[PDB]
Amino acid sequence: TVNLGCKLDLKTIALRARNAEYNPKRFAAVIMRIREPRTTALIFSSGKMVCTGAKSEEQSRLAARKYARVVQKLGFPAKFLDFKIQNMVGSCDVKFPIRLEGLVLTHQQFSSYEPELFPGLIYRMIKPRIVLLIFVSGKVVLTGAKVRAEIYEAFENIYPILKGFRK
DNA sequence: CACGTCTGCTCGGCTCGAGTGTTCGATCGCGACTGAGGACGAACGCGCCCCCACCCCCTTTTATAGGCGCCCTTC
Repeated sequence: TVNLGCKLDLKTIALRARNAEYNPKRFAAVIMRIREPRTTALIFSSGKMVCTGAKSEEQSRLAARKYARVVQKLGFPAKFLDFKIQNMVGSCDVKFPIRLEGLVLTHQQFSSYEPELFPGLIYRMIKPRIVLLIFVSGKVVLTGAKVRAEIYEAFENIYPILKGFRK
């Protein structure tokens, strides 16, 4: 997220902008999307904006600055204030099938495998407090992170266990 | 002025109305044994409306995947 520091007129924005859309009857924020690092932003009337989609923190800082740029170019007193990363998402694969019934058995306290509902196992780490999604093919997705190290650490913890249930 | 007669006032007798109290239909309240031989559950219960306080839901991005609805195509 980032705060622009001033109030704006989203309808004018919607009118001016070329890569945006606005619908008060649907949602309050105006939606913008740029090809740079290919991203999307949520701009509030309050002066707050949210930026998602970047594949690195520098490019997200880059994209947000680019958004602040087009807002300036509209004639508005944009300010790059209070920039902060709120979440990071990662994934990887291990290339082998795995034992999930066992994993949920041996980690009952954390796991919440629901094969009926969502196909993969939901694992809630409490180290760098991270949420993982593990699938039978071996693919793994991670979220809840604030820095890359938490992903490597959370994965560094889970990888031996997973190899240990290899089929 | 004196005596007799007519008219008006007072004492007494009578009528009427209010007051006090009896009779009688009507309503209401209370009581009615012994013991067999057990047999196990049934559920809620002015409601609605206003105020208000707090927490949920809508959107977007992405890899990941079993599930599934729509529709095009073929039999």
